[PDB]
Amino acid sequence: KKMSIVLAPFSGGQPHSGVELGPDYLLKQGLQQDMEKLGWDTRLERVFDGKVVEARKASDNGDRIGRVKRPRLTAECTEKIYKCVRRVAEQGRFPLTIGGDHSIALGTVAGVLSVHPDAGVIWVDAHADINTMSGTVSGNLHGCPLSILLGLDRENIPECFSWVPQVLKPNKIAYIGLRAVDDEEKKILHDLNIAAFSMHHVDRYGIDKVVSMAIEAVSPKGTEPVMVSYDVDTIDPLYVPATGTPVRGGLSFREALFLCERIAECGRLVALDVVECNPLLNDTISVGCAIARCMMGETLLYT
Amino acid sequence: KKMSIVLAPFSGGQPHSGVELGPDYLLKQGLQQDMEKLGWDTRLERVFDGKVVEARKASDNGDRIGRVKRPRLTAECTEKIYKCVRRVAEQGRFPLTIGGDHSIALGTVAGVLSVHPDAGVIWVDAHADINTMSGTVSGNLHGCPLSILLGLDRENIPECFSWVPQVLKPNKIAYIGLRAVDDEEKKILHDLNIAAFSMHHVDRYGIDKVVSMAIEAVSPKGTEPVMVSYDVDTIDPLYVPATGTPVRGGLSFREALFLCERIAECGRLVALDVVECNPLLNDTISVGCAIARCMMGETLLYT
Amino acid sequence: KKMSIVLAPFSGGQPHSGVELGPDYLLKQGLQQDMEKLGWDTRLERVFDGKVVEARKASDNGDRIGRVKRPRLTAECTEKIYKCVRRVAEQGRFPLTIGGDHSIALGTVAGVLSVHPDAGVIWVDAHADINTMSGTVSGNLHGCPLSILLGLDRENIPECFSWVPQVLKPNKIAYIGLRAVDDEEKKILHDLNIAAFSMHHVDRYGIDKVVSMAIEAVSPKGTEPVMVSYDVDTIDPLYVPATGTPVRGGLSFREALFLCERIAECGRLVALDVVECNPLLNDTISVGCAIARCMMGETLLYT
Ligand SMILES: N[C@@](CCCC[B-](O)(O)O)(C(=O)O)C1CCN(Cc2ccc(Cl)c(Cl)c2)CC1
Ligand SMILES: N[C@@](CCCC[B-](O)(O)O)(C(=O)O)C1CCN(Cc2ccc(Cl)c(Cl)c2)CC1
Ligand SMILES: N[C@@](CCCC[B-](O)(O)O)(C(=O)O)C1CCN(Cc2ccc(Cl)c(Cl)c2)CC1
Ligand SMILES: [Mn+2]
Ligand SMILES: [Mn+2]
Ligand SMILES: [Mn+2]
Ligand SMILES: [Mn+2]
Ligand SMILES: [Mn+2]
Ligand SMILES: [Mn+2]
Repeated sequence: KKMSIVLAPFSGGQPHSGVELGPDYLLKQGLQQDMEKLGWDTRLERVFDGKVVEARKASDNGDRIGRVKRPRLTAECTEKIYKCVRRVAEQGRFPLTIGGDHSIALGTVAGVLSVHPDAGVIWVDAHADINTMSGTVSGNLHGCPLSILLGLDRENIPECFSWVPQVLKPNKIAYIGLRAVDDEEKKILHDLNIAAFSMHHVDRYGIDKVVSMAIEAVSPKGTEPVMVSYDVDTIDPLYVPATGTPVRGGLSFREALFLCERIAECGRLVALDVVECNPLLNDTISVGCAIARCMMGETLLYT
Repeated sequence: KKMSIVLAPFSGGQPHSGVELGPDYLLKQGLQQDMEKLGWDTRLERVFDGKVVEARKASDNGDRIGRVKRPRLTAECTEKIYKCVRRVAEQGRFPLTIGGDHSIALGTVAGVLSVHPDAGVIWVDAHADINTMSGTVSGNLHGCPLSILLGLDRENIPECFSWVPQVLKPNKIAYIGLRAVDDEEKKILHDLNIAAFSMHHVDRYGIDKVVSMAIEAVSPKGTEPVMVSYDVDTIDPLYVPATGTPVRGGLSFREALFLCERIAECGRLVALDVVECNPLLNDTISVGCAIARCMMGETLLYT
Repeated sequence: KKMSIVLAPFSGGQPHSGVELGPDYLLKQGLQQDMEKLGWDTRLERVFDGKVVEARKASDNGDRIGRVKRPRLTAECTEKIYKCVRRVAEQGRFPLTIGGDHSIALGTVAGVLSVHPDAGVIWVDAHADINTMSGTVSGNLHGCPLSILLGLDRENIPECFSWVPQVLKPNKIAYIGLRAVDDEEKKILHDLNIAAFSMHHVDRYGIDKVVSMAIEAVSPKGTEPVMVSYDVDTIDPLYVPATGTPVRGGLSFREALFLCERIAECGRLVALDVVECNPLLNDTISVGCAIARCMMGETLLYT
C-alpha cells in the first residue's frame, strides 16, 4: 500500500497562470497527511520547478505551431511527467498526480497504461479535451490531450510529441459530466463510439447509475485496473469557482464526492489525477483534497 | 422547418414593470441567431408596441373589475396575441412566443389549440395560474389565464374576454414544478382531476419520470402534438432571480434544461412560450435563451 | 387532534449562545398560527426561562466533569424537558419541541418513549450525536445525547443524569443525513448495528428510498409510532447558515421538506423536535417553521 504524490505544477496548457500553484496549495492544505491517515505510505515526486517552467511559459510567445500554443514546452514537461508516473507504477506505487492544467494527463495516462495496458480511463470533466491539432480553436493544449493520446489527426501532431506511446484506445475511455463539448469533439466522440456520459445522463439516470455504466464501459472483464483523471471544473462553479474554464450546470459537491466513493468502492483504482485547481480565482483547494481522500478510501461511516 | 418568434412585450398581467422588456432582451442575447443555428428558418412577429402598451398600463388604474386588474387591456392584448399565434400555426410555422408575463398564454394556448385541437399543454410553473375571476386575491391576471382558458367561473368572466375560444379541456393540461398553489387552486386541480406534478413529485420520482408522466397525461394516443408554456419562476431563484414571483425551492438549472431536452426528444413539440423574464431584477435572460435552444433541439453530444 | 408546543430555550449543550433564542424566533415567525391553520388545537408549554438559564450557562465555567461541559446544568434542564414532554404525551397531546441545541433531545426522546415504549426514533442530523462521556473531544453535550439515552459508557455517566429512563434501544433509532461522524461514533454505529443513512445513501438511492428505509428500520410491525428529532444542520449551510455546526454537503431545501412530507404521509408521527436554530448567525427560522408545517400535514396540492 504505497503512494507517490506526483507534483505537476504546469500551466502551459492554457492561458491563465495560477494553476501551477495547484500542487503546493493542495499539499499545504494537508494532502500528504490526509493520505497517510488513510493508511498510505506516501512520498512526494517533484517532476520540475513550477516557477522556472512558468517563467518560460510567460516569456516564450513564439512557442506556437499554427493555432496550437506552447507545443514544445508542453511536450517537454509532459514527457517528464510520463517518465515519472511510469516509473512510479513500475515501482508498484500508486501515482496520485496533482496539477496543473489537464494537459499533464498526456503524461499520466501514458505513464499508467504503459505499465497497465488494459487499464480503463474515466475522464471526469465538463469538457471532452479531445480537440485535434488542426481542429482546436483556442489552441489551448489542455483541451487537446485525448486526441494526442488516441493518435487522432496523426499527420498534424508536432514531432516534439513523438515520445507519446500509443496505448490508449477509444473503447477504454469513459467521460463523466460533459456539458461544454465542441462541435468537432461531438463528431469525434460519435465517430469513435467513445463512452460519454454527459450531464443529461446524470440528470436522467442519477450519478450512481452513470458511475456504474462508466466503470463497466472501460472494464469488460470486470477485472481491469481503473484510472481516473479528475478535472475540478466538472463540479458546478458554485462549489469550484477558482478554475480556468467554469461551466454550468455541473456536478453538485455531493455528486462529485459520491463519484469518488463509488470508485474507491470497486477497489480497482490504480491511478488518479486531480487537475485544474487555480487558487488565484479555500473551496477549490479543499475540494481537491476531498476528492483525493474519498478516492483513496475515506468513508462517511465505519470501514 | 420554419419558425415565427412571436414578441409579446406585455406586463398588464401583474404589478411589476420590466417583464415587457423580456422579448427585446432575449433577442439581444441572440435568440434568433440561436434558432437559425439549430436549423430553423426564423422571422420575428411584433404583436404590439411594448412601450405604448406599458404607457396605458401604468396610467389606467380605472381598468378594474372587482379585484381583477386590467381586464380590458389584458383582453385586448391577448386577443392580438391569439390572432397572431393562430395565423403562425395555420401558416405551418412553429410559434415560439416570448413574454411578457404569463397572461399572454391566454392568447398562445388559444391560438395553438385552434389549429391543433388535440394538442396537449404542459404548464411548467411554480404556480397553477388557475385562479378564477371571483376567486383571485391579488387580482393579477397572470395568475388567472388557465381558468379563462378552461371556462371556469363562467358567469364572472368579463365580456371583453368573449373572444376566447373554448378549446382547452382539463385532461389536456399537465403541470410541472408546482410549489405555491393557492387554496382555491388546490381545490380546482382536485375537482377537475388535472394532472399536477409538484416539486414533491420531482423530489419523489426524479425529473425524468415526471416529464414522462406529464407527456403521457396529455397524449393518450402517444401521437398528439405538445405545447409547452414555460414560466421561468419554476427554476429556483438561485438561477432565476430576476422574476416577479420567485418561489423556493424550485427546479435546478439542470432539471430545467433536462426537461427541455426530454421534450425536444419526443419530437411532438408544436409550440413554446417562454415567459416572466423580468430583466430589471444576465442569468435570467440567458436561462430564457437556453430553454429555447434545448427545447428546439440543442444537445450536449452529437445529434 | 391536540398539540403542545414545548419551548426548550437551552444552549448549555454547546459553546455558542443564541440557539436559546430559537423557540421565541420560531413563534414570532408564526409557528403556533401555522399549526392552528393545519387544524391543531395548540397550547404553549414553557419549561424554563431561557434568559435565567443562559445566565447560569455563561457564568458557571466550573460546571465540568472531565472534558464534558455543563453536565449539571444540562442534566437539570433536560430533566425538566423530560417531565414536560412525558406529561404532554400522557395527556394525549402531540409534543412539538422547539430548541435549543440538540441536548434537549435527552428529555424529549425519554419523555415520548416512556409513554410510547415501541416508538421508533428518526434522527435527522449531519452528526451522530452519540459520543460518550469519556469519548467526546469537544465535551459539548449536544453531540452526546444518544449515548446517554442508549446507556453507553455506563460507568462514566455522571450521577446528575441518573434520572434518564433506559427506554431507547439501538434497533429503534435510524439516522438520516450523516456526513460528519467522529471515528469513535463510526465504531459505535457499526458495533451496535444502528440504522445509519448517510449522505452517501441519499446520493446513491435518493431521498425517497432513504426515508422509506429509515421508517422501516424502526417500525418492524409497520404499526409503531414514530418520533423525529430534526437538527437543522442536516440541511446544507446554503439553506441553513445560522446554525452552530454547519456541515457540507447536506440536504437540499427540497429534500429536507420532502422528508417531512413522507413522514407526515405515513400517519404515525407521534412527536417532533426542531433544534439548533441559532438566529444570531430569516432563512434558518423560516426553514424551522417550514419543517413543522410539512411534518404536521401541509401539502403542495389538495389534501
Ligand atoms: N474546449 C475548449 C476548453 C477546453 C477545456 C480544457 B479542460 O478545463 O482541462 O477540460 C478549448 O479551448 O478547446 C473550449 C472551446 C470552446 N468552447 C465553447 C463552448 C461554450 C459553451 C458550450 Cl455549451 C459549448 Cl458546447 C462550447 C468551450 C470549451
Ligand atoms: N397565485 C398568485 C401568483 C400567480 C403567479 C403567476 B405566474 O408568475 O405567471 O405563475 C396570485 O397573485 O394570484 C399568488 C397568490 C398568493 N400566493 C400566496 C402563497 C404563498 C406561498 C405558498 Cl407556499 C402558497 Cl401555497 C401561496 C402566492 C401566489
Ligand atoms: N461531534 C461534534 C459535533 C456534535 C454536533 C451536535 B449537533 O449540531 O446537535 O448534531 C462534537 O463536538 O462532539 C464534532 C466533533 C468533531 N468533528 C470533527 C469532524 C469534522 C469533519 C468531519 Cl468530515 C468529521 Cl467525520 C469529523 C465534528 C463534529
Ligand atoms: Mn479537462
Ligand atoms: Mn474541463
Ligand atoms: Mn405562470
Ligand atoms: Mn409562476
Ligand atoms: Mn444534532
Ligand atoms: Mn448536527
